[PDB]
Amino acid sequence: GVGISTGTFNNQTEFKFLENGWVEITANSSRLVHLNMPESENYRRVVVNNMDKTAVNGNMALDDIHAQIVTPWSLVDANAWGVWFNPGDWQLIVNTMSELHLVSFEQEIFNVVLKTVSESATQPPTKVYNNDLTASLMVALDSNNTMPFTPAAMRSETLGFYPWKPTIPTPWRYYFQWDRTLIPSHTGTSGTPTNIYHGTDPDDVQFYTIENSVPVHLLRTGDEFATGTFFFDCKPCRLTHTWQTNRALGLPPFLNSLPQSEGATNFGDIGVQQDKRRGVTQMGNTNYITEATIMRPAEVGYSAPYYSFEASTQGPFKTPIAAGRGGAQTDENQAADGNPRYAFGRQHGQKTTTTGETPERFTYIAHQDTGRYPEGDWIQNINFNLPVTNDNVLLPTDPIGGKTGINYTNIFNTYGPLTALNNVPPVYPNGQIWDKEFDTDLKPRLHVNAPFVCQNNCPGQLFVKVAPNLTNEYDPDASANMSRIVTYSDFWWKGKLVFKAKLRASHTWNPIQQMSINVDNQFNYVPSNIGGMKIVYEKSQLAPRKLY
Amino acid sequence: DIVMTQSHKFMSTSVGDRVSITCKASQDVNTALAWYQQIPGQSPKLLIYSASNRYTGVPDRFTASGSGTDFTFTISSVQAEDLALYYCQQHYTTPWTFGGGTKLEIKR
Amino acid sequence: AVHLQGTELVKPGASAGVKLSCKASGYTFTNYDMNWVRQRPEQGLEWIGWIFPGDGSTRYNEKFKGKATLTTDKSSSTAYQLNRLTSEDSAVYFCARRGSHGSYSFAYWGQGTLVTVSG
Repeated sequence: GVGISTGTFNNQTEFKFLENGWVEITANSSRLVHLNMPESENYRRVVVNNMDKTAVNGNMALDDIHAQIVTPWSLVDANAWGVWFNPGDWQLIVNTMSELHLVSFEQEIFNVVLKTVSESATQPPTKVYNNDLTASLMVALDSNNTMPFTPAAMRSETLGFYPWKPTIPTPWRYYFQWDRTLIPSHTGTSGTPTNIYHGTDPDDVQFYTIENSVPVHLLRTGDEFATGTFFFDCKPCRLTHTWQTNRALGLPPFLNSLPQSEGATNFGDIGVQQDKRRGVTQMGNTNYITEATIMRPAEVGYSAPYYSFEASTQGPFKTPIAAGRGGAQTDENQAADGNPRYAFGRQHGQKTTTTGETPERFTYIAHQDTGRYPEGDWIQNINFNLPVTNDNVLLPTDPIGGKTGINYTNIFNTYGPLTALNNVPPVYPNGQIWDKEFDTDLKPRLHVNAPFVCQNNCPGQLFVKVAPNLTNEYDPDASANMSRIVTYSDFWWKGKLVFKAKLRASHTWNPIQQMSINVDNQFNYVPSNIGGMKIVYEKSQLAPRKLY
Repeated sequence: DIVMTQSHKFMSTSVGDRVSITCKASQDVNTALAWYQQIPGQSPKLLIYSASNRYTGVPDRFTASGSGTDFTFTISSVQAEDLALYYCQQHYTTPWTFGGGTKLEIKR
Repeated sequence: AVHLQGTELVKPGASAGVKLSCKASGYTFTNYDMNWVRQRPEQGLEWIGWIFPGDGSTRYNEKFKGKATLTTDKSSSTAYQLNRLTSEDSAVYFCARRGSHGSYSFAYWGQGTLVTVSG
């Protein structure tokens, strides 16, 4: 009815310690979502096209020519870590549990309220907001996954991360097909490389409508749309990292010279010279058995061509990297490549009392030591002589192709059958929770953006829309735009994500690294005098585990 | 910031001759160099871009060459309307820096 | 038909700034950034910075950081430049646009707008 509430706000994370080792984490989350009517009730096909930044020869990577379909439907996305967990509750998954997997997911919409604004204006500019008890809210849940899957944490457009703050849904859109060609260049090319937007190939044309594919529920003011519980099937996510590269695997060499006075320059020594040692080498024709050339069971991590921009039917793109290296060789300005950089606004982690256009960024440096340091690689000849000459080694200093800023390790790939690598860690609060596996035949082993990948089916996307409140002067035969009563809707959303995590144990003598609060970050976790909140990023793989 | 040095501030020319205006850059620009002609009190006019290519409508007596640090600008038959201030600009990296300028003048 | 139109010759005092302008014509304004070039009669030409009218992406050089700020006015096809300090910088300020090629070699310039700062 009109004056009967249809739900309950619930925003508490509930740890149910079930049988030996395992916890049932039920993360409740509920928001107040503010939705106003779309600017147009049509499906446009807008082509985004810049020839001012990619037409200048030298920046091909500034290309964002695409074609898309802007829909009147909004998207209530909840696929980010901070929608569910406050920073005091990362804190208790992240240094108490060891692995973690994803169980179920629910979604509801309750206490729907639609209001119309109408200015009176004898001479104020003032507005009157009165309830519409018969206006409807159109809700469509794509439970069959017919729509294009557009995960909205890659654009930092999710529900907000604070429970006491109202949020907005995102004006859903999807990629239409286009063809284009961008021939690369630099600042000194002669002539003009081609920059043509061809059009749309009429075999890959796909125009989706929410009306023809989804059953839409029209929620009035007393109405509640609860979806089911979607049970996932994913692999478990490890909350522990690996410190071992391909140089700390196996049996160390027998130091038969041990340091007699403990200190900082008292090194132990292997008493055997390198050409007289025993062990398995894979180098075939050399008698040197050192720590670099001793045979390992596999290879940990891989090298990839960094800042390599491939091309395809519809423009250039960057090849993704799975890589992370924490502290030793990374300086503060350029840590690595392949470690993600997030940008976000005041709703999603920036301080809510900063007036500005620019977002807030961090670069997530993972704790897993599985990446590569390309300045320490070298390709040398098969003869393997004592100190190697210049025509028998390929350093990262010499030019490849004549370019002094391009060496061989910019095009180097050592993905092989012996490469072992780890999944991506969670990124609190901005990373995705779950992604959708590709509908190809040979699926990738990783997704760079989410730790959980739903193989068979993903949760259905929830689309909301304000039903058209028309005025009395309407006819569908005029080419001019439709005239509507200006309506907006404030409904309440509530999700419930269930995890299942395993409590960590103490294997080693020494204490491991734990996420804490201290003097230099005590003020990221409390408000500040105006109500300015923020959620700073936290690491997710704090504890170490042995790879071998 | 690449500094650009032109080899002469003034080059004595006869009408009908062959003049070689030279610009030398500090850092190795690949071709990446533009040539400008400015009669004084007027806006400069783009003659050469990428150190070899002629702009559309520029007459064919202006040729240019060079790659690396040494560049040259050539007028095959110097005429009355070719005696101006000749400028050298690099479109290699930001900031775009201009040359010192070289004034073609009459051999007295 | 592409044509740039600078403002008239200004006479400021040596305390404050005076805004320059350059109305573009004969082409779509948003496809090309407007570069500003200063020509002192002693120092040659000096590039100040560009401004794309596509949501205002500026760059400058380091000697013109707090010295001049570039804006544009969309839907009127004109650019601007404040020249905030204006101490000894009496020169001709040029309004340059790239051209058909793609390299940063300015094909269409303005007519020049002489600033004369003095006491």
